[PDB]
Amino acid sequence: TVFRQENVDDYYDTGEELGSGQFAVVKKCREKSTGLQYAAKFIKKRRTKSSRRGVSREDIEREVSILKEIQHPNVITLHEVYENKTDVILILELVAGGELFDFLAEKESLTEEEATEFLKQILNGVYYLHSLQIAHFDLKPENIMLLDRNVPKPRIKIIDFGLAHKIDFGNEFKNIFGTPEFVAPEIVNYEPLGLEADMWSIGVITYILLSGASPFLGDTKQETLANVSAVNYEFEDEYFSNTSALAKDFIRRLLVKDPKKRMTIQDSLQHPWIKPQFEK
Ligand SMILES: c1ccc2cnncc2c1
Ligand SMILES: [Cl-]
Ligand SMILES: [Cl-]
Ligand SMILES: [Cl-]
Ligand SMILES: [Cl-]
Repeated sequence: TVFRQENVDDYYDTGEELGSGQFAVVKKCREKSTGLQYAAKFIKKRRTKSSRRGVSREDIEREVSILKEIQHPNVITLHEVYENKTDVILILELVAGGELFDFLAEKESLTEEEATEFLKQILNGVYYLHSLQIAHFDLKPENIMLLDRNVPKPRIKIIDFGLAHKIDFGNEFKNIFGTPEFVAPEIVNYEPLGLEADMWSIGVITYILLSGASPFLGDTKQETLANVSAVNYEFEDEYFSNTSALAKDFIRRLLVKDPKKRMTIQDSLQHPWIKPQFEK
């Protein structure tokens, strides 16, 4: 698929940088014809077929195809796509309140209601995606952004569909591997992956929201991955003494090694607590 090849600078002005990763950089921008503001994500293209630098066109097209399908309050909206010889540039909805990761870091520890207020929105977004048979595969606090961080109950959007895949056969078997602290055991073990992997990631996020601590984090990436595969975590009393037994139950039912036994997104919404990769 071909994208707009006009110079993006003829249609947008850029400003502050919003995110910077291994293969992409995001800049705030403003559309000249409307004055509306967006986030421009510049994804570096691969320059030779056999290279490891940049992102393959297949991977870029997949991300764009998924973003084009989705529209929901708890997921980012794609506005348009440009490209040139070096980059594919995604003009995405601007989410101005920053990452949930930074909100958690800057703010004192959350209450159980503050945690569930964020969590219910994440679950609604993931319910939408899974209903579409879309696995995100990179859910974590850095990939959730707040619309306005200065309200009592911030609204959020899920971002970063760089690893997302359509799961039309129940599972996929491809080169898919997220951030060590959040990946499911099936990712660590290079097994076929489905929607269940996201549910594990939600369990990790929930643990962090309630405690400020990461359940499987080791001193090295290999330790973290070994802890995940062995389901080596526990609820530390120092951090969970004020947390309800029902919150711990919710987590326990997500941090399950066998993906078939793990709660699904629909199970998570009906749960009583809610219902109303290498070192170098
Ligand atoms: C992707 C990555 C970073 C963003 C920052 N701010 N708004 C939207 C974004 C989308
Ligand atoms: Cl700007
Ligand atoms: Cl990146
Ligand atoms: Cl993104
Ligand atoms: Cl595919």
